[PDB]
Amino acid sequence: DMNITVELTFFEPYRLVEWFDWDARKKSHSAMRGQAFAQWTWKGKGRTAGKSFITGTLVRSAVIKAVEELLSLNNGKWEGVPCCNGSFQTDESKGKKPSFLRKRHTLQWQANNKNICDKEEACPFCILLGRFDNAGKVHERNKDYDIHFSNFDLDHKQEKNDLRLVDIASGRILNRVDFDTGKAKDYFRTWEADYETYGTYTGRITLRNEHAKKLLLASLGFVDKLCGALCRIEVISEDHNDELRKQAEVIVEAFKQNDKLEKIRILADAIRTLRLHGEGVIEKDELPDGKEERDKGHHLWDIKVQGTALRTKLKELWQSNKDIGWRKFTEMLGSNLYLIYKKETGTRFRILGDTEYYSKAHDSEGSDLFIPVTPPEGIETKEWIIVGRLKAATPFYFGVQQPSDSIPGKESLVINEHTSFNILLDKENRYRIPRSALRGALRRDLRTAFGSGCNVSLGGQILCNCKVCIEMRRITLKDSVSDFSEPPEIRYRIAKNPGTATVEDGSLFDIEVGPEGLTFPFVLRYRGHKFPEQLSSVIRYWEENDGKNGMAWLGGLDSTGKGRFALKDIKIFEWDLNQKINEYIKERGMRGKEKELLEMGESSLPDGLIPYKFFEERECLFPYKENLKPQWSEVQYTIEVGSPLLTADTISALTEPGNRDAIAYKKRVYNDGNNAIEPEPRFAVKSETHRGIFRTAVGRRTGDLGKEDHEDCTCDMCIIFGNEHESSKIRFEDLELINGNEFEKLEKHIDHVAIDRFTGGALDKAKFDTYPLAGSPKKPLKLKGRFWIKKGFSGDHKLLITTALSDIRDGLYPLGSKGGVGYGWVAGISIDDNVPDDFKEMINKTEMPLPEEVEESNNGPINNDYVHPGHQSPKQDHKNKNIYYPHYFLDSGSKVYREKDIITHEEFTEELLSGKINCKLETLTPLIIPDTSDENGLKLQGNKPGHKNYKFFNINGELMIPGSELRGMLRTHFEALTKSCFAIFGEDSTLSWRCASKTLGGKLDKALHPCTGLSDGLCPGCHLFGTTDYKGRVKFGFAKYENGPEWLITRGNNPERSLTLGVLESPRPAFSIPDDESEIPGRKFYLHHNGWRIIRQKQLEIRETVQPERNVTTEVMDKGNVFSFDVRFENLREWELGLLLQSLDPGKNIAHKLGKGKPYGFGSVKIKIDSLHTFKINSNNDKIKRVPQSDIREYINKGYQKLIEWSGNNSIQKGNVLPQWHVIPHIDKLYKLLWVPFLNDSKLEPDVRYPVLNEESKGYIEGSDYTYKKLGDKDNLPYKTRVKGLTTPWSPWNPFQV
Amino acid sequence: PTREDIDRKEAERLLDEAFNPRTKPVDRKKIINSALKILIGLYKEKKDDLTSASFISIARAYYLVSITILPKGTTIPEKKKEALRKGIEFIDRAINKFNGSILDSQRAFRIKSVLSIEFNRIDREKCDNIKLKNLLNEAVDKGCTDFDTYEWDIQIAIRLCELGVDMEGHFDNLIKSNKANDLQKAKAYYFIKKDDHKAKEHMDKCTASLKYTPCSHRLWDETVGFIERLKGDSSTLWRDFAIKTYRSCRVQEKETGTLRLRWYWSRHRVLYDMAFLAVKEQADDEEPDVNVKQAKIKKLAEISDSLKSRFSLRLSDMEKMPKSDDESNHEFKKFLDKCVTAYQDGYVINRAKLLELTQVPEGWVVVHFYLNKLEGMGNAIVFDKCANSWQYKEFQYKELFEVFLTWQANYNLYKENAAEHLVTLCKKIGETMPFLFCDNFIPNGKDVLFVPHDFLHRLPLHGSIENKTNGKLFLENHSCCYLPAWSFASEKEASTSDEYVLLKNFDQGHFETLQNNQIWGTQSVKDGASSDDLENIRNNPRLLTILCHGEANMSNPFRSMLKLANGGITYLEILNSVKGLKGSQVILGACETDLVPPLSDVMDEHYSVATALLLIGAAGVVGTMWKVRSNKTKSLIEWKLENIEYKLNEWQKETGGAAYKDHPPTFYRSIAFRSIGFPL
RNA sequence: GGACUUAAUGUCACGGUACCCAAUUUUCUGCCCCGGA
Ligand SMILES: [Zn+2]
Ligand SMILES: [Zn+2]
Ligand SMILES: [Zn+2]
Ligand SMILES: [Zn+2]
Repeated sequence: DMNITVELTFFEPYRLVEWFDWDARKKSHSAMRGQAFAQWTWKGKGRTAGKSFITGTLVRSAVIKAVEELLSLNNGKWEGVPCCNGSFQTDESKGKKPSFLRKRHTLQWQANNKNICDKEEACPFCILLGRFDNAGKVHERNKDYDIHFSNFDLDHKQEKNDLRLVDIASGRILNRVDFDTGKAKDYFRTWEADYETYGTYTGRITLRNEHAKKLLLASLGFVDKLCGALCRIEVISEDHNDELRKQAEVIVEAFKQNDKLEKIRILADAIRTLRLHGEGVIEKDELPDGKEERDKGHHLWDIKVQGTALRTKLKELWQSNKDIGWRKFTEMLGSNLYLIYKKETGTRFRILGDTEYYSKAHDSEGSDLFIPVTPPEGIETKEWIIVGRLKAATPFYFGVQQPSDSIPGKESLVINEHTSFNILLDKENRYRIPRSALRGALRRDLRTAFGSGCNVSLGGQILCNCKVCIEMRRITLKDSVSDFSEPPEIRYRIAKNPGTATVEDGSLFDIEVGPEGLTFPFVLRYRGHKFPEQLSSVIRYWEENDGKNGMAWLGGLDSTGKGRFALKDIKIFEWDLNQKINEYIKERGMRGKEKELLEMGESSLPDGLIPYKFFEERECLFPYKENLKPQWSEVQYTIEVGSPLLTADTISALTEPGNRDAIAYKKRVYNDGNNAIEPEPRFAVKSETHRGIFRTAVGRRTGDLGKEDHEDCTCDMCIIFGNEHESSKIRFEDLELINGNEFEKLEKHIDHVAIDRFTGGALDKAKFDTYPLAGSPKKPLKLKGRFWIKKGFSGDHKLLITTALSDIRDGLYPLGSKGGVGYGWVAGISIDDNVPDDFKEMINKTEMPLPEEVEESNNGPINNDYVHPGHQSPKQDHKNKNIYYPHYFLDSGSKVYREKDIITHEEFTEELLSGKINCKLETLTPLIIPDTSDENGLKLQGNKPGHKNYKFFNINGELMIPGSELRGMLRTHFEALTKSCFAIFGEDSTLSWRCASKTLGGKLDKALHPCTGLSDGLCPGCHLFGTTDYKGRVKFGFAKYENGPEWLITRGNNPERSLTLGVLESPRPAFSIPDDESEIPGRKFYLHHNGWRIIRQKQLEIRETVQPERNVTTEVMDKGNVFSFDVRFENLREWELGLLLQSLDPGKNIAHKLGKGKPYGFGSVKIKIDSLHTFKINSNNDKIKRVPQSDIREYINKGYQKLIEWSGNNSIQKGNVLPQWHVIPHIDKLYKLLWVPFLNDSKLEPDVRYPVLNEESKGYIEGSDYTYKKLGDKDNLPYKTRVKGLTTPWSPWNPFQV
Repeated sequence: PTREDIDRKEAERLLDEAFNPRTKPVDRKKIINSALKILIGLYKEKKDDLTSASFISIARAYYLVSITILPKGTTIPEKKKEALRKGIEFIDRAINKFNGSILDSQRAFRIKSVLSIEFNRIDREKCDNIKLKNLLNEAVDKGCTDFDTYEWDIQIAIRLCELGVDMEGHFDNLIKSNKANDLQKAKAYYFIKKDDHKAKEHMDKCTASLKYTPCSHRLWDETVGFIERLKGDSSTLWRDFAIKTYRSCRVQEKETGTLRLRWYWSRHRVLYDMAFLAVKEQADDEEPDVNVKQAKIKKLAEISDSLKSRFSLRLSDMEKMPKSDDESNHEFKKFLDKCVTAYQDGYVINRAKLLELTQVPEGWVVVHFYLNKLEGMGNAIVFDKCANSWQYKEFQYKELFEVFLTWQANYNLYKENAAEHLVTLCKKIGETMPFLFCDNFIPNGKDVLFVPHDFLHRLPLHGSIENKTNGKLFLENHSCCYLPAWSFASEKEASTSDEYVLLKNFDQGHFETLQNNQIWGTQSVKDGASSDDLENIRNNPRLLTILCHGEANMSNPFRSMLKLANGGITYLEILNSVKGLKGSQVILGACETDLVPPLSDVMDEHYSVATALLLIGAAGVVGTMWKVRSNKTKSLIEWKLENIEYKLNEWQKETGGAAYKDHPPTFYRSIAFRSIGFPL
């Protein structure tokens, strides 16, 4: 009669449940599901405190299981004392059934006994069972037991027996995933307890018969698991979160007062992102500020809150709290803002919710069976251990739910869904891989390796006998936690509108991912008679070595390439459980000490443990060669980009101190060696854009993108890319820059602005800048990526994928943003030499068929032959006597034609046209294209402070012309030709002479205002070039230098290729609308002349004491240079293409104006068309073809017919009419402004300049009397005559109206 | 106001269009979805100031939603219960509101009563009987008795009269109602006036009309439930209603779905059990004439064979049917769409050649097996051709199943070393069925044909041991043949050639002396045979032997396959492709334990590939019941090659088929062979 | 020491992967003359 004291310690998170009596337990479902967990009871009424009291019946069950296993491993003997089989059956009559009934199998042997066990004598097995005692099914004395187990109580070490449930446990949700579809169902939830602080329990065991102590002591040491974790048995506040919620509500109300409710989500994300920057960003005032203005800006940090700005309010909040820390403060503020916004705002309509199904504790009558199993005599049992590491090759993600819905002890309806999706961590902020996910992945791989298996059933009256379950009932794993504790990153995703190719409103959602390069421990144990070969195949499949990737997919979001791991540093050992059982029991199976086994030398191993040498190789296993290896294929390729690339990041532009408008994307990479995050980021392209491009290409190819919904759809797009009913069959990864070290300066600064249509000057507060990567035609960018394809694809889906690849290779889908002005154009693609041979064969054969170039029958210069009569005023004056005016106005309207039946982007219409145009660009006068980024590009500001000086635009040292200027120059001409609205117009401005009636926008006609909605219609200019709510159908690219004589070298003083210009200031409108009753005259155009020759010789006495710093200096290109650029179009009607071709080259004697210095005569250019290709997306996929002029002339004729039809007069008939453009009045007036009077040697050199001031100007000569005090007064020139003169072409201004 | 009214009118137009039985199930879902979207859009704004009509429409829409969800896995889904609960919760606040009208409350009580009736039908714990009775009485008190224009009040009245509430005052109006059908009138005549003549008269018409309705209809379930309720009261008319319903179902089932298909409603086992029990009870009565007793015992076997003729697969397996050229395009799609349309129709409107059992050759005896789950007893019907007589007997099977489970559990762990449980299983078979060794039941020296049932398909009935000191085996006196169902027998004349074909596909050459014999034909693929070569036999050979592995599908028997040097050949592919095996003996080495999945219950109906071979003209298949070594198979192949007309039982007798007392492994290795098929 | 807190000839919960579907992008030429009191 001796009493022993035992202790139980855990090494993993265990599970907990609430306590109910035996009768009351039947009402609940979680209580019946968790009968093998730890228990929890409340201490008080409406309380949050309690205790944990693991019972003695569970310990007795585990101990007797261990006793049975030990007796079976020795043929029913222990230390030479034989034992019988026992008893595990009770009759329904003459008694009552016990509380828990058995369902698994029972191990049996040969009894080899002479005496039947009875009350007077018994074997140790029957003594350990409570078989022949005075104690039965009803507890009476607590002294009648020959062996007794008590409850085990948690060791509250410090104090405060009032222990809260929220301080020990936490809630989590687990689900069950269908093998075939890949989608889960019928989830369930549980509780998990902290094993580092609360992991020890203490109890007592009483034995009153010394005949079974030797077996009981070994059985206590042979127990491995309890309550869902590995174990060992040894014989001895409101103020914070509430106040932050009040502050968040105040901030939200202040934002709502100004109608800015949509910025709350952006503010929440930006505040959460501050956890990676430290408190110095808010203490030292490092947040970015406005670009030019500091008040009335477009920023968000300068929005008034209760009379103060937002940055200051955040500073005071941080100074007020200062206790929880920086990370917790930022996280909680962001969470409160997000929750308030989500509740306030109240698409993807859902009718029903999700289902929570618990495995029912099945009960029946007459359904209990006893199934004994007797292992053979002489067989041996072993035990194998595997140790290694798991390395992340991609950013990973393990999903959890919102922390406000996982509080233990706590929780008409409409369905609302979250869009935040945090990641799983532990209490010390370290990344975690749970046991359940790893077990699920292992089961999924074993079923694939076997070739068959079962869908898991939860009733379970008879346990399954399939191939997978038999091996799964012998495997034990362990939990894994890393050594890294830094905050994660957030990734954004959106959805596009297939009809207008714009962002759908209200589709933003984000997620948190972990870094790539982290490592985790790995432990696996197998106990049996033979080591299986399917498990060896799985282990070799999960391992990487010398030209092999790791193929372990864990977690979620496998479609976008998240969560692929690899296994390394593998060692395998072996226990012998027949001859070395005592050493196994003494060492406790080395549980909790596997970390020391990974680094242990072979000469320090404990007795009984030896290395394993018969582990098979990769090529000797029949599985993994017909079941696992051909599961997924790999395609890898490189992309060449010869233009600036900008994939914008929207939160970094708000948190970084660089004060920049648009920057590129980059990510963080963890370095295993030296154990730190690398100190430099890596630029890349996200896998979601990579996936979306393919999806859109295939959808437009097949026509599935124009459907309404895909609820129960089975189209090609839904089969290849999946839907909400089945997972995808293709997985994408990132595209990474690989040649970024070759560039001296990887990023470039570029500026843009919008030009008004009436005044001709730049628009106020409309300038913006970007920071793209510096790509150039002779120095492109290299990006490398890959994707995976599942086996079983049909013969048509492969062709669709290859067609999408070919379409991407041909430059039909630019990467990033701003693709309509030349950003992110693809120049080529190279395929790796390890991809399947049939893929390359299809790429080569199914390549877009070779066009047959015509044998120069009509393949010369496409010349538009049309001569304009010109103006008679300068033709009759061959002695150059008259003086003209630098600009005039064009008046038409007011009748704008709008169309409500716009053309969509979601399909290739068969009767519409798509193709590409190539053209050149000659120059007729010197051209200036400044590089604004450097205000001191010539190094002349040191001697002359304040003197701005630039140089010609270039990338990496190559002269180029940006595509924005070409697009704007063409768009202005197209608007003027077809009588469209004023796209860019200064709305609110007032006039004063030497108060007026209205503003400038009020005097403009209502029909000329810019188009603002798709419901009213679109004018031809907005319908072709696009608007805010509609994407344009034309794209322009950059132009590169080809040849030409030289710069404009002139023999002066400072760099010979420069030229100091004159003054250039402030277009003023109160000269064409003099007295409060006149409408605006219209669009402004400049003339063609050679007034730049006068300034080249007036230099030097231009520099000397005339302008201190008002003027600038820049590099000037000469005349005779040639450039080349491209134009793209799609889904254009024939008259639109005809008009585009006509306005791109109006014929002979007509040219364009471009660049800086137009009123002085700089920038006269002439464009000629070189070729024209067209494709059509039909069933046979017709190839690229080169059109003749027999079609070009018809296109131009159709455009002319459309123009004369819009003319409105039926007197001018429609048919096959030779195009004479000077018949239409407004076109006749337009083509006179663009007339070049010196194209051929017919000099007729005019004289154009602005009038000088009154009498004492610098460059005024006595005589002509061409000053502003004469033609500026209503005595020699009436206002109406003035307006008529300035709204008319030549017939000059010098005498007057000659 | 007007906006709410206009939106409500549009929603009601959509709902009324969806209530039309002329619509298809595909468009009904979309229409209901649009209506629910409109109602939820209205509610999200006018949450509290909403009228009762909108709530009534929402409840009606959710009631409609609950109908379109079909079971997938033999269990009632949770989405149906969730939709019903949401509809009830939506109508509860409209009931609780203080409007004060009459028609509003009447319609709300109607919809709540029907929702609660459905919810109680599919779930009893969440909605008890007393609650339903109280709700129905309260709804009746409000005046929901317009039997002339609506059917839901008729349903309420029938449900009330099922519970025992008296309805004498409305009986004349209920009978006068035109919309009522024959089952409702029979229930009214039975439960109210305790009258039986009119009940029989209308029940006969209902059973006759059931002959043309697919089994997806709820009328079948209602009729079987009514028969069960009549039986539970110790009534008299059930013993004829069950027989009439069985006849109607047997006539209806012959619709030729891939020649063998079934829908699996939840019943169709209780109905057959009740019909079998009724026929047995009316046969046990004493009559001087023996012809009536012979006819009744014959009808017992007829019912057994009608039940065992086909198997049923679940809806989720029917949606994932692999595609083919002829049968898949037409028959599967037609059957599935017809079943779905029949299922959704009852919730909107209320309106070769089979051989004879006695055509056996002289000298044969046929034994039929039936496992009656209702009464928990087994059965065995025997027909003797030489005397033209019928007999039957009963036994208990609740311990043979436990012994079988022990044998299976030990075998799946220690294949050859579990031979000590096979002897126990055979002795238990011999003890449980003592009539196998009786001269009055089975005359000695005659051939015996076995037609087993659910879990008896896997018992080695030919290796029984008599319950005495040194009893003999069953195979030492008789010769045995097996057949999954009597309908699989067919006439056959052996106009066969004398060509022997071999097919083999193994990882290693376990058979080396074989494939070197000079008796094989000219179209053997002795190494690396593929599935395309099995379809190229056209001369109707004499003996075809295929050596390969097996692969079982645990859910769909059509996807079971043989592992050849290709993607494989499946159960459906053999039926669709192979056409040149008429009259040829087939020897298989596929160890049936790999062709069919293990069992975790009393009943299973998983057909093997031997049935597929028998359905395309093969005369017999020989294989092993469990896994043995290659030497035994090689010896069997040589012994069959030496001559082909020898009997298997002599071979099993002379090669240690009776050494279970001395060397159990020899018994284990020797009794694993059996022959499937019936020679004519 | 006892209780909150077990029942004893019978506990496969290591019997269940929080999984599935969405392109941070559409529109804009770094252009330029007449008055201040
Ligand atoms: Zn004993
Ligand atoms: Zn299984
Ligand atoms: Zn689709
Ligand atoms: Zn417009």
